[PDB]
Amino acid sequence: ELFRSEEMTLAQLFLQSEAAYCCVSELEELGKVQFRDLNPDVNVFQRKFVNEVRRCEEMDRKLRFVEKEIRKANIPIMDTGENPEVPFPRDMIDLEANFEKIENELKEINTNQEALKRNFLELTELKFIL
Amino acid sequence: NNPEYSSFFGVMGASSAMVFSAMGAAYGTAKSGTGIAAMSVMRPELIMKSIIPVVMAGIIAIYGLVVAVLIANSLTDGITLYRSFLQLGAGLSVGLSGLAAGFAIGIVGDAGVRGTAQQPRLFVGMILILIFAEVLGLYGLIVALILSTK
Amino acid sequence: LCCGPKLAACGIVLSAWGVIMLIMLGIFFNVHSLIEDVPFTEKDFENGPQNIYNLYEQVSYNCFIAAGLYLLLGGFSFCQVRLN
Amino acid sequence: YKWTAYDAHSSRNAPSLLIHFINMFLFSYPESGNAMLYSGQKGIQCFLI
Amino acid sequence: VRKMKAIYHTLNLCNIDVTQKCLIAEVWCPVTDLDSIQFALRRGTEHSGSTVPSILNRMQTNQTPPTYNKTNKFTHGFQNIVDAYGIGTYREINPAPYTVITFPFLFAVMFGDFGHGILMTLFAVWMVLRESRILSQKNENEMFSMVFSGRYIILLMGLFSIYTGLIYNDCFSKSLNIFGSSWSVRPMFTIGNWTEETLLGSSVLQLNPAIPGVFGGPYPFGIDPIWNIATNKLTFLNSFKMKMSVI
Amino acid sequence: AHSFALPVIIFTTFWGLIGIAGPWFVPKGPNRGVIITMLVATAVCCYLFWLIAILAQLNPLFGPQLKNETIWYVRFLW
Amino acid sequence: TGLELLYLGIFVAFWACMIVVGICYTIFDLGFRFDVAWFLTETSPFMWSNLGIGLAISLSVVGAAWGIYITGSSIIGGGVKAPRIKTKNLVSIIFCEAVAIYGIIMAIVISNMAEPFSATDPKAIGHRNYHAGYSMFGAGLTVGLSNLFCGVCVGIVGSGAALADAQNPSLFVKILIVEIFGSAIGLFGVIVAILQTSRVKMG
Repeated sequence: ELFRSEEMTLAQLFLQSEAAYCCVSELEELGKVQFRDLNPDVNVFQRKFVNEVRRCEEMDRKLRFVEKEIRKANIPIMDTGENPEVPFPRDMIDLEANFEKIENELKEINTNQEALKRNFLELTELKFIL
Repeated sequence: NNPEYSSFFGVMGASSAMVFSAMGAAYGTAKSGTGIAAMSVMRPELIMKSIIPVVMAGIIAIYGLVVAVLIANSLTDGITLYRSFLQLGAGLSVGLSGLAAGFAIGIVGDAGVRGTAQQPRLFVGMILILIFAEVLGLYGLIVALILSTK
Repeated sequence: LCCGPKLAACGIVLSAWGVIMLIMLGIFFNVHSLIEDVPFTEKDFENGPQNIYNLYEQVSYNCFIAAGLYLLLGGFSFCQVRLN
Repeated sequence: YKWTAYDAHSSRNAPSLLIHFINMFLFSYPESGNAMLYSGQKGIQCFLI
Repeated sequence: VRKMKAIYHTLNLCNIDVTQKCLIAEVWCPVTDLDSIQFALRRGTEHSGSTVPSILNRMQTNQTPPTYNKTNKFTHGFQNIVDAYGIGTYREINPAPYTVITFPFLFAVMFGDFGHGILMTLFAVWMVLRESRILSQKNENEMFSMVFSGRYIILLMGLFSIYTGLIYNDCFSKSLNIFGSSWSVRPMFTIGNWTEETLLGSSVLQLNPAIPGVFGGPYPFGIDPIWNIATNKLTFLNSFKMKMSVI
Repeated sequence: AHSFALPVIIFTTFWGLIGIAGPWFVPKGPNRGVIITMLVATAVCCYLFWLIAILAQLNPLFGPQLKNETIWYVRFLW
Repeated sequence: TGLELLYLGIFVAFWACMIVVGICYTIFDLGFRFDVAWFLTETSPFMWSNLGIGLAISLSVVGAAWGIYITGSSIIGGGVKAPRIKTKNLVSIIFCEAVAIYGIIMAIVISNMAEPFSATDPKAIGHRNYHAGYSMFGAGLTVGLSNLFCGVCVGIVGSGAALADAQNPSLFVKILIVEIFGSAIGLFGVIVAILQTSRVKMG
């Protein structure tokens, strides 16, 4: 008895896109299924998942932006868990926007803070000037 | 009863074993450092990996140190000449062998560093080719060792 | 002195190596008072087996002195890494 | 075999496995001048090659 | 979100049906996994409100598959050094189960040093003792990560290096005296017409003869320690190791 | 003084039993195949390595060439 | 070309002086003062033997080593776009080590024949020792140089193999035949070195 590689089947599965959404969620966390590309001649625009990926990329960048500013501030945030729950509602888009608002707010505040900082210094000079 | 000059050949063996090996290892080191400096600017994360050719060259230098010391500790005044030529052969054998090894190390490493940065899949091949050169250098050491008892 | 906790830790390991190895060396000579036969003998070695016993005792003494220095070094490095 | 067959009693001109191995491949079977490891070795040497 | 993206990426890697807004996807999986997946599929579809049966049809036709080798915390490192050379043929004999022992053994022969074999294990143990601290931390130093990942390989390599060093009886060039060194009987050496040879000995070594009628007997385990201090170890022991390597 | 027959019996039995019977006395976990491979591969490589070392030194053609100080020492050591 | 100019100037002066000295010895009707037999007999056979041994091993590894980096650079460069190369084209390097091995084996087998003479005055001493000495010198030189040039050949050929395979995977196997000839050339040198020392004795 020698150790040999495991079988990988040629099976195909067929089901609704909603069931597919859930299944992909389940199979990805399971980690035991290797998928084949069914349309080698089709680009992301052609797959029609580009809207979902774009949304993902944008919110990803925004979160990273905020995270970078957060890291600059040396915050303790342990990032301890809850990650394993992994839900993916379509409402994530709205969640994304709420987080987008934070980015905008934070950028606005820093912009304003710098502006106010500049004003403070000028008035500080005035204090001395008088 | 000892042919004069008999000790002269022996002493040269110990020296050559060290000098030629240092030349090889230095050549390989110089070549690698050039490629490393050029590569590391764009991919500094590879700086640690890029040292391997240099460590291998350093092994060549040790190869030479081993023979040079083994011969040096084997020198006497009343050398019977026969023994002296064995020591000279041992020195020259490892010297040229290490020298050639070091050149292969240097030349391959230089290309390997650039190739790996562009294509990390080449990392293993880089080590392999250098590994064969190190094995060739070892032969040079072993034959120098064999002669010491003949 | 701080010296860096990374280097204090290295000193502790070397100090432990020193004390362990040096004491072992003295013991081996003390028991086989031996194959190594490296006590720093004289060239004018006479037919006196007692000279081998005596030199072996000297090796043990010298080895334990070296260990004592490693005990001092390890002690100092210990406090450095603990305080760092 | 060499380790278990011959003692120091034959250390002088003791059979050399390197030379017998080379002579094996070359079908070189001198009648005398070199001690063999065992009687009939020449026949085996030729057979195997 | 990263997982979300991962999911959408996977979902792009499919074919979209025309008859129903359904996708068909192909996976390569062993039966063990296929049974687990069917159960997983029921779980997945149950989370979705539609509970679509989601039929997976086995394909009788076989397509050249990737090579799947199950590894664990210890054997993964050995599989990687195999994979570094190449990915084996499907249903090829996996060399890794034999590498686990074969490679440490070949090292131990190349590194047959009792003293360093211990130090080598201690290095590996240090890494293992921090296993929980190293894993749950950041490790930007790739060379440290690599040796850490190979920490169980290194430990084993040391284990065999001790074994071979012990038989060679070399611990930093130190022999291992088991009180079994009976190669020769020095008292009989002097009796054999060697009277006060230690006087001339001041300028000579003198090699101990074989079969004088008073010498003989193997060392109980490994090479007789006496060769560790001989001037001709370089023929006795070198020859043995030569023959050993060939064998 | 020692004979060769006894060392061989002691260590041959040790490694032989491990490589032959060992597999019978193994945990039943997922690593059983690895442990059995270990037991057998270890016994074979270790036995052969040792066996050569002890066998090769039988019927020696020559003894060691020792320095004078050691030669004298042995008189009163062994 | 500063170094080439130096090498040439030394080469020309070296031989030009030999010509002048040789012809002068003739012109002035010297009693065969430059006696080749004298040089060959006073020169200890021990040097000739140990020189040939060092050459046999040293030249052979130089060849291998030369070829290795010839094919190494080509493989590493091309492999950036064709990483498959390392899977098969490493055999070119195996051939290069194999050329070194040919010489290495002979270097050891020859050196195993080296013995002392306990000789002094060459007059009627070591008649056979001179033959064996010169023969060992030749055999060592024979295999050394033969492996040296083989290693260079194999490197050059292996380079083409790597460059070819990068563009067409079907070419690898056919090209292998050329490197095999290269190896055979080195084996031919081995055969002669074996014969040259087949009937020698030292001491």
